[PDB]
Amino acid sequence: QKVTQAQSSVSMPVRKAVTLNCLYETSWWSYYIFWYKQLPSKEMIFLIRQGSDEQNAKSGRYSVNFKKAAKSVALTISALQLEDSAKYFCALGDPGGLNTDKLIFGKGTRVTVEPRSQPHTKPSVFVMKNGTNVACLVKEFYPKDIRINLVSSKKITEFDPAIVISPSGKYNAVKLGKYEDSNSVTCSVQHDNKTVHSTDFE
Amino acid sequence: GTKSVTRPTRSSAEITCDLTVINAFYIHWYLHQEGKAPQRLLYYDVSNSKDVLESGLSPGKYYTHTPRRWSWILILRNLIENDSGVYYCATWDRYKKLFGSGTTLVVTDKQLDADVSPKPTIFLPSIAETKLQKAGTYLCLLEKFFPDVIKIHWQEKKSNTILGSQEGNTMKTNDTYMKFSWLTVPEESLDKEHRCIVRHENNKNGVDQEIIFPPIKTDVIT
Ligand SMILES: *[C@@H]1O[C@H](CO)[C@@H](O[C@@H]2O[C@H](CO)[C@@H](O)[C@H](O)[C@H]2NC(C)=O)[C@H](O)[C@H]1NC(C)=O
Ligand code: NA
Ligand code: NA
Repeated sequence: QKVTQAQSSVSMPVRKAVTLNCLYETSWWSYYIFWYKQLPSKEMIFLIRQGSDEQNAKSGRYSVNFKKAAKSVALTISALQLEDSAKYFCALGDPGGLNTDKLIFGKGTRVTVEPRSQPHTKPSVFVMKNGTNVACLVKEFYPKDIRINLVSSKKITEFDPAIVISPSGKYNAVKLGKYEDSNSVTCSVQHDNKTVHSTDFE
Repeated sequence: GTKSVTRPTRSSAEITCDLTVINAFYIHWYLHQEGKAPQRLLYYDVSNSKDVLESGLSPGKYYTHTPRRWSWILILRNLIENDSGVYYCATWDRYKKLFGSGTTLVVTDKQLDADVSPKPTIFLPSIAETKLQKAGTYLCLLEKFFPDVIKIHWQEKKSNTILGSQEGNTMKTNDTYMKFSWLTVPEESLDKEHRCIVRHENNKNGVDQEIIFPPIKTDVIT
């Protein structure tokens, strides 16, 4: 028995739909297929079950396009929400339903839910400090493409910025570093053909 | 219930079952390693108090302990680096197979500092942000922690409501990790103190850390 999830990752915008493929090989006559969602916190949540002798499974925004001939159990996630971003696992029952039975899993497929297409939004830029540590905070920007620069002539260390989706559906960003000249460190951001300085707001 | 268990090679590890099961007959143990498919290693026969091992596994390596009724602990002997990964307990029906929260087992011989608990650094909102946007952002930086398994959330001092915070990804810093989380609070709540709660295996006394963010106080510029 084997289970194959060919796609490693998939990206679709909010309110739209994504289809996750899965192919299996089993000697068993009658069996069960299950779809799980794995959270970044590592929790394994059951989504939907599909039977060998059943029609096509449907449970809310989830559906299974079953083809017992080709042995294909593609999962479709309709009207995508931002919390749908997770790793999705396809599991084959051995055969399933009996209390001693194991599940044979696939390696899983990552789903990233993109924010909707929106008018371009210029961000506000702020600097926060603690000794040598300087954080640049970039609030509410659209599109995602940005260059964040902490202006220092004595850098100790710099980390990759963190870009996250904001509750309004745009982006927020934080870039941290350690600088010897921290008290005078300023921040500059290149975004949508404009340059936003933290000093602009001061 | 996402825990970590960090142990050296050649020692034993204990992995606790997180599921609340009524009338269990078989408790299944699954291993999920990064990039690999989750797979069952064994199952425990509740009625006969026996472990049923997958073909190829050595007896004695895995043992299901029952410290009390309808409570299970997976004991691993002779740990190796390749024993690391996420361990799950599972059963059929509430028929669907259901999984516990999962424990990240970290097997390492790395000679680390006695204190690998997340070390906090607090950031208070900039004067420009509170003036212009009638909101302040607090930032909590946690450094030099091991293993990477960590949870950060925010609450008000005399409240147990979880606040709407944001977070960066965990980043590796030499043999250790760092992570930061931030909270934007409106002007009206800037006069309240806030708590950044961090859950980590190696916190002092195994209790989660409570980092207090002092309230913003008014300052006259003379
Ligand atoms: C810089 O970071 C440190 C660490 O969080 C801050 O010092 C702590 O401040 C609180 C009060 O809110 C004290 O209870 C702690 O004892 C302090 N911890 C340590 C290790 O010193 C410090 O206040 C921050 N400085 C600025 C300007 O924000
Ligand atoms: Na028992
Ligand atoms: Na192994």
